[PDB]
Amino acid sequence: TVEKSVVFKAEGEHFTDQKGNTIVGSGSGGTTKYFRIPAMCTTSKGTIVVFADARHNTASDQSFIDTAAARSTDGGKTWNKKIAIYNDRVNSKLSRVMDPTCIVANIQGRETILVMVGKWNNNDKTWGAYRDKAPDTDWDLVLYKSTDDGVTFSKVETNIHDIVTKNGTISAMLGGVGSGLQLNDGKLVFPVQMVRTKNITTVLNTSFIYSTDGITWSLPSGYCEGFGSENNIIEFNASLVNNIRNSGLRRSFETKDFGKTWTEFPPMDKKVDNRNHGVQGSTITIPSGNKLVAAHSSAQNKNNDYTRSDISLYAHNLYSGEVKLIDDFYPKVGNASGAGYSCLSYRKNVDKETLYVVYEANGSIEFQDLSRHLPVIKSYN
Ligand SMILES: CC(=O)N[C@H]1[C@H]([C@H](O)[C@H](O)CO)O[C@H](P(=O)(O)O)C[C@@H]1O
Ligand SMILES: [K+]
Repeated sequence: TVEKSVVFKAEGEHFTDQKGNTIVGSGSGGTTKYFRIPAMCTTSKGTIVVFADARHNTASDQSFIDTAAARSTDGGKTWNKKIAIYNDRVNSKLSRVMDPTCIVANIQGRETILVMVGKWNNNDKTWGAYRDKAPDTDWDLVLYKSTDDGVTFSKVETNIHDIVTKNGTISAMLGGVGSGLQLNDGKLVFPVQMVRTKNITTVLNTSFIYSTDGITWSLPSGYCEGFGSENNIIEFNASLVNNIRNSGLRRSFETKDFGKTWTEFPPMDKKVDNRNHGVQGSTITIPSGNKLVAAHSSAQNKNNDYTRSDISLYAHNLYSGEVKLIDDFYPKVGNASGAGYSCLSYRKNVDKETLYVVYEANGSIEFQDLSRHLPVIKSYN
């Protein structure tokens, strides 16, 4: 496919609202100022769908944001863009939908793309600051789906708000960021992050929600330690294993009882160092013969700060516990205003295998085809 391309250009995109009016951002010429938090999902048709926060006015988290979607049917050479999910537009300074997590799955025979984003309107502080209510009244977690290969998206009426309210100890919940997965048994699984109510000692926890149809969701009874909460889950034999953001070394836990109890997973626990503050990272599995190998992307953060330099691809040997840097695909110092995030996507359509990444590059979202690295990754078992 193309080796590298720009999916969304900082200060170079113009979006229209649901009425057809142009959204005037703070970028030059009234363009969208900054893009963050990329999520990518590839379909059985080879279609690449990329989601990202379109932070129209500033890179700040508490700002005016819509979820943009870019679709490529030519291997990432050209992109068709639009807004997939619009914020409520209650507050022109703060209304937002943010931090996408997507899943491409076959739900009862229908290939579907799901995108889940957190939604806020009047909260002006970071989401972790709201722990008085269960749940926070300004918050919501919305799910949209596409059943036509990423062309149109529509809201799914879900029971997610209900399960959170019923739990009673969760102030807000968000996807783990990047991509979720469909288990071997067909269940849809979104890794999640959660801010607990003020009474709970642990402020953050990680877990997941699962569903068979994408409409009715469930939360398991247990909780995994929170750390930097952003996380991805992979299926390994009869276990679900997560890979969590943490200031310093990443953490990885395993559940053998479907979310009831979690224990450290040695093969990936404390293997990659993201240094100061930590960063979101993407972790997926790639089959090789009858075995599995985990591919992972996150920043080396050579400056030990918010610049999160050197977004790299790592291979994790799930059997021996060995880790190897495969490719430092973005060996640059990022913009401290918001940098370092990424999302990997592997797919084998018939006999064609592709490994793609999407990542933050100074306010823009870039795409790279990393398929040439597959033989090396696949040998790590
Ligand atoms: C919902 C939300 O706030 N998401 C933001 C999170 C969040 O604030 C932290 O994880 C603390 O919870 O921070 C990151 P970053 O600043 O590390 O790049 C950007 C995300 O868009
Ligand atoms: K933040």
